[PDB]
Amino acid sequence: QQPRPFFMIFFVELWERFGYYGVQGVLAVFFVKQLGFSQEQAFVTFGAFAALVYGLISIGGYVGDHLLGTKRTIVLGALVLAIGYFMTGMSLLKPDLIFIALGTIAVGNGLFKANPASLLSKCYPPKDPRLDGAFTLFYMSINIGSLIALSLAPVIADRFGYSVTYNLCGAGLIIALLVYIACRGMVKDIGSEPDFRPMSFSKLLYVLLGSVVMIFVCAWLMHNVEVANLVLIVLSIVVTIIFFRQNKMFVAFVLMLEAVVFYILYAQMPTSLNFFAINNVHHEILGFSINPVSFQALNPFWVVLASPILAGILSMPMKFTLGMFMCSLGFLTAAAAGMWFADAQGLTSPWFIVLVYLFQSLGELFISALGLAMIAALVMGFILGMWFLTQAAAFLLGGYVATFTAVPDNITDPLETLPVYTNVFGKIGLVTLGVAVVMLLMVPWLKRMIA
Amino acid sequence: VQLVESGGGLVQAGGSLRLSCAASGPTLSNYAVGWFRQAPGKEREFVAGINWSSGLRYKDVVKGRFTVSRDNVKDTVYLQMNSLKPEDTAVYYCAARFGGMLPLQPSGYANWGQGTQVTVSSHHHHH
Ligand SMILES: CCCCCCCCCCCCO[C@@H]1O[C@H](CO)[C@@H](O[C@H]2O[C@H](CO)[C@@H](O)[C@H](O)[C@H]2O)[C@H](O)[C@H]1O
Ligand SMILES: CCCCCCCCCCCC
Ligand SMILES: CCCCCCCCCC
Ligand SMILES: CCCCCCCC
Ligand SMILES: CCCCCC
Repeated sequence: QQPRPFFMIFFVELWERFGYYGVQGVLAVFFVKQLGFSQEQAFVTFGAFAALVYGLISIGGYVGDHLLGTKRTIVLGALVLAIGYFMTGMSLLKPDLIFIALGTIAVGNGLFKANPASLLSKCYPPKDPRLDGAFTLFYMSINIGSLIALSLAPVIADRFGYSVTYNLCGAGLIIALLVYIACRGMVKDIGSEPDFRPMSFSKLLYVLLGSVVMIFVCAWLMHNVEVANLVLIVLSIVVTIIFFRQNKMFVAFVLMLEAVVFYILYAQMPTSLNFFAINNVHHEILGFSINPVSFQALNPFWVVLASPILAGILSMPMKFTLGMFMCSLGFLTAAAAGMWFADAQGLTSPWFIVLVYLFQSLGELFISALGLAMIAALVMGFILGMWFLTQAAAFLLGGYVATFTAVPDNITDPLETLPVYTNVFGKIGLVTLGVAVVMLLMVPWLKRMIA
Repeated sequence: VQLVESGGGLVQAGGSLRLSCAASGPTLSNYAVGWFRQAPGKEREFVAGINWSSGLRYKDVVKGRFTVSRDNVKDTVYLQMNSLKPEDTAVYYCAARFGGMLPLQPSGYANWGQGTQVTVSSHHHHH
């Protein structure tokens, strides 16, 4: 149905995302159980990790477009990522390695992430109708890999240990690399301009030096979240100051602030909603016992099923408003499940968490899939920098917010943890409802400004 | 996923017994392990447990007599039962739930041992 290189990119993307979500799915639990972090420390350290993973994506589009070439930067990103996964597996022998290894994943992700999508765009003549479908299948690829990883990685970590899990993350990257190298012939005429001139060793060295520097800076920020906080505050206030000095941009600003709220909520899946499933939900659904950490897999599950349907099925600000209302309902549903529909021992039906994640995934499908594509219709390099900066800030804020659900290690009664989750999730749902309403009110004015 | 209990038996009032729970493939370290008991003609009731991070929970009538502990090297959970009484006679089960919570009812636990008979006789020596 699609060009042959589409299937190469599909499977490279699938396996790379498998590696990443294999780590993401178990990391907060790894912080608590293996490194002995409190839930509070684990949640804020995960927040810093997620911020760097997301904020560094800005580098890889630039590196691929202008320094080394899209295909070369796919190869380099894949290698740095696999190195990071094996380093994480090695952190169990050498615990002092952990932050450097996670920073290597962050920098590796930064180099890799923007580039497969870029390549896929060049597989089609410029106004090809199949583009829309191909990109929906690309997103589905991301979420099939994520689905497999969030499903299987906690089970693997429970049965064989973290070293095995992280090494398999690395192996998934190695097999992304093998599938790319085996398929190189499919993309001989596909690439950015640097792909077709000889590689500049000068720029390659600049990219490796900066990468290593960034790996160390990431390790540091993640070990010392209290200064990452101030770094991002001063960076945010400064880039806001310089954005205000320099009106289709004002619409980009309000849409960015709304995206920040969305990412604060998205950040809860591996942290507060994860420990909510652990502590206050039954770990049995349709008669099968499951690892509760696997409940995170419900997000890609619903994306995998819902992206075709919603592809079959106002315009920008109204899609954003709807997504914000969906997210609001996910958290109000979590709160409602805890307040009214819990067992006498404090446990709630897993169908409520299935519904929380359906709502949250629909919110994702309206906002982040459809965000920077026509944030790109309103606009430049500066706003990409500001976008990634603010969303990294959003992930830090999300870790901090998750800490309000943190449970001490000595608590064992679900009736003690249930009101904490319920208070926080209900308050999140109410604030997101207020935000969704203000978004709705501004939808007409926002939609006027786009003309 | 399957727990093996060991260490039951018959003991006189005031004596002691130790139960142990071990798991096959999954490392027990990630699990709250609760000990339940069923006396003749009554329901399983929570007795005592340790969550995945050394937090403890006890039924009121076993406090000061029972101690739950964990040897994370041997991947085993222990119930040390001192000052035993006739009304402690029951089948004892260990059950395992992922995470930090020790819910009070059997339905909170997915994995169950097969059960060990503990019997405490009113026997005392002749004066
Ligand atoms: C909502 C998303 C669900 C994710 C789907 C899970 C994928 C299937 C797991 C691989 C095959 C099953 O393999 C195994 O079987 C038993 C019963 O099925 C499950 O259950 C067992 O393992 C997990 C962790 O290891 C424990 O939380 C669980 O309480 C225990 O009973 C696990 O899920 C899996 O360890
Ligand atoms: C395609 C040619 C391969 C180029 C690999 C060169 C790597 C240089 C190592 C520099 C060490 C910092
Ligand atoms: C004493 C423990 C120090 C661990 C440092 C690990 C670095 C390994 C580089 C691959
Ligand atoms: C297509 C080959 C890319 C080479 C990049 C490797 C640098 C270590
Ligand atoms: C942009 C909001 C920052 C809030 C910090 C408490």
